[PDB]
Amino acid sequence: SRVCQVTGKGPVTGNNISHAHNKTRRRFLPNLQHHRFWVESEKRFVRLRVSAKGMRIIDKRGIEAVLADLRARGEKF
Amino acid sequence: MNQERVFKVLLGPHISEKATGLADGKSQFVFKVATDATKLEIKKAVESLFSVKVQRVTTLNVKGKTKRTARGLGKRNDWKKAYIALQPGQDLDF
Amino acid sequence: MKRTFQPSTLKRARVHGFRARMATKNGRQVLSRRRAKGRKRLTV
Amino acid sequence: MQKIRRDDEVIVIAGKDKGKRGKVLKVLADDRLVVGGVNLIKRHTKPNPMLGQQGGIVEKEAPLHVSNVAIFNTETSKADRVGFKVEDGKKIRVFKSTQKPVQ
Amino acid sequence: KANELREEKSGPVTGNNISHLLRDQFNLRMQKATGQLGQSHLLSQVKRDIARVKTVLNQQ
RNA sequence: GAGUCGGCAAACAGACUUUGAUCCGGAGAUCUCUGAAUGGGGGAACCCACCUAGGAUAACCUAGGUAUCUUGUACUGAAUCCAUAGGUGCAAGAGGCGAACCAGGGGAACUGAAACAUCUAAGUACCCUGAGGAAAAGAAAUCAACCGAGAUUCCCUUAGUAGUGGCGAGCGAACGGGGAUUAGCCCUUAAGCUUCAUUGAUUUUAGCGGAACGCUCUGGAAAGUGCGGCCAUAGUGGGUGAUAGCCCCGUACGCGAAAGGAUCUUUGAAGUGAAAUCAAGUAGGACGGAGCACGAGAAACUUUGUCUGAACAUGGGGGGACCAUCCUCCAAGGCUAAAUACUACUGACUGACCGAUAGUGAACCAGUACCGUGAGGGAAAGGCGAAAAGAACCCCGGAGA
RNA sequence: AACCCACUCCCGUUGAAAAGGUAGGGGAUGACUUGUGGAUCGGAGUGAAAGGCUAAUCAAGCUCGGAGAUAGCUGGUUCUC
RNA sequence: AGUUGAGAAGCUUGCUGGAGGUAUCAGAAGUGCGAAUGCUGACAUGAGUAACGACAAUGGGUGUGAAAAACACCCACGCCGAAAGACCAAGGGUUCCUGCGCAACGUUAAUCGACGCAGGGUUAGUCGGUUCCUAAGGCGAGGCUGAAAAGCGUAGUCGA
Repeated sequence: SRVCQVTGKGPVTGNNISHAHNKTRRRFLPNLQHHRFWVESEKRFVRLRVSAKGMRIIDKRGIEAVLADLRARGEKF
Repeated sequence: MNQERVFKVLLGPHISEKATGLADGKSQFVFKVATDATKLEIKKAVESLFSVKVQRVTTLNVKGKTKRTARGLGKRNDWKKAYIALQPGQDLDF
Repeated sequence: MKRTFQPSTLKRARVHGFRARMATKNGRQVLSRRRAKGRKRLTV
Repeated sequence: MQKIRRDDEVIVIAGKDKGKRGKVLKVLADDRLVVGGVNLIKRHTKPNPMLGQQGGIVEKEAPLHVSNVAIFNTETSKADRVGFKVEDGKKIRVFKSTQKPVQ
Repeated sequence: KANELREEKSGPVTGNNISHLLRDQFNLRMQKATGQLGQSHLLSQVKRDIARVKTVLNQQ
């Protein structure tokens, strides 16, 4: 679904307050892209549907450590 | 043939005016057989339990009759009906 | 002047039969409501 | 066990046949007793051509209740209650007035 | 009863016992289908004697 | 411990039982077909198979296997060299159902406002997903005012108060008290909990013994009348031919378990708790929302969809905009019993509850009959008598009614 | 002609029938009629278009819930002095 | 039925009933019905009225019978005959046949019945299905997608 494979961010619900303060029920989607992360210690790209601050966690912790606890949770790649 | 089930196959000679007069004229004997019994089981059972030789076995499924009582509709057991045709010159005895 | 019920035992079983009810989640709870009411048939 | 059974001389307390000594024939499951000679009805039975029944007014004996009879003593010639004396493995049934066994 | 079967009769001797009193169940049902069955207690007790040879065979 | 072969269903057959049946508990055996249904299909209760072992004379049979997914493991190996994907086999586990209770995900509207849109209704109904016998929460980056109190949950108050609100309708605290319950342990590895193995103990699954009344009167029948007794850790029980402490079954009160179950308790064992090492894409901030009683309001505090982004005990957070000074705490790792919520299901006792148009829809063969294609809707129907003693025989009639 | 339709009259209207019948009438090798199986559904299908049709129901089906909606309206509210 | 009280109502009694009742004074309420086009059951009135379901059509004889317009047989007479005839699929579920029956059901009566009660009756290598194959379409390992439920679908494997 629309969940980040790194952060676990899914869609959130909320309102659409107008000028006359009418509430319309909407949904907050996360900023998901697909992206191919290069892994040196496998010599292989892994393509990963990830939110855009899930890539900030790749850039901070390394893909070799984020993939360590994607498979601890037991996901695709 | 699993040396049981020869005794579980035949449930008795069926007694009617059609069964009696067709045992006299032709050599066909009408047996009620078990309701899951193939024509090969009810042929090897008659050849075993009666030491006779069977020429042909035709079969019937019979539906049970529904009898209206008070407390609503009841029903009888659907039963099975085999016609055992023998060689001419021999009859089954019990 | 034909009427609204035109019977067919094949169309009855593929719309309302037991496999059909238990194929889908909304009909799989028809069979549990109809068993919680204690009905004799539960697939008609 | 139970207070009254078949081969017992009993006496009828508080029925139509009160004070009438007899012997138990049948003990029925709904607290009832057929006692010989007492509680005697006459059944208008329509005759059978078969081997079951034949004849008109048959006069058979009807069940009482178990509370409408007492064990007859044959020691004091009165009605008496019975109770149980539990020893080594013999449950005998004993009288209550005299505390000696019902036999 | 069972203790006449159990520990006194073997595998085959109880094995040959069923097929001998399956003929008893067979011939009593051949007599019941005609009128030639007077005593009907034989039909119910041959059912419960097959069941205890099959019981002492499952516990060998 | 003397009768029995269940009920509507009384009779009858043929029988079984003191060499101990029926019946009642504990344990085992059997347990067809469907149904998660699981070898493959399918219109549920059907159809068609495969593999291995054994037995069977041109036909089969017996006992096991054969689902998928997850995790783990062994062997195997594509593009592609390496080895990843994939393939195959083994173990172990999961699925489904259940009245409510619980933690979450998604979420109305009629209605109220005497219209209606903010708001209410209401985070209700409903759908969905998990878990447990409880769950969640929980061991202070918590409150308090310079005095102090120390986890959480629950009840009572503060109080319909402060606040909040088309300042309308409405919504609604906290501080501080009174209680219920009583434990805090760890990330240099712990309490606690699961699984077994045992140590004693207590319950539960059936039972056994269980006191004491006669005469008389009326009557169809005595328990009622009249008189006289008795018992009592048993006297306002059930029903026996009318109203019984002493007739019967019980009750008070004592006893009792081959074999299981469960709780508690000894003292070992393997586990688990357990995430690694005191917490960084974290705290904080900007936009847009949601929550806190609080309609973004001077709006603190908490959560976060997007974008950003620290300090490191001569730090950091809170104390309702904010700043200083004090006070009090250590967030970004966790685990924790009891007090609390509920009752589809058992059992015992109870009722100023009902008594057949009532009370469950349902006292009776009721979720039935019937109505609908279907989801679904949904009835009516108790009483002979103490005992069938349920009317032999006779008469009219159609071997009637 | 069958078949499918349904223009007109009368009967029928408590009907034989919750839309028929009788006598006539339109198409009848086609944009035809039809069996069997299937597909699409409730602010939603489907419609040679009438708001038609979606199980004798349709300017939003049926059923069960919110729910005893709400009703400034209607009707009714039981012994005596 | 009698009697008493301002009233709601009380008291006494004959018959029926055949096992319960509750002075008084307090306590509690599902406490008082003629109306709600109330709700359930029973029952009137309309009224022994309308009708008795196509205007193919019946008439005698005989039988059986408790009794025949209606049943059986016989002699006639009419009617259908691209069906009012023979079959198949569907759908129903024993309605088929025989013996005994007539309460109820049958728009009347019934001896008759698609009705009651009991027996019987449905025989396949070739006819239909299963098995083999596919269409529309359905499901769908994995997979792609989606708050969840789930959607779509490949291999496949169902579906005349």
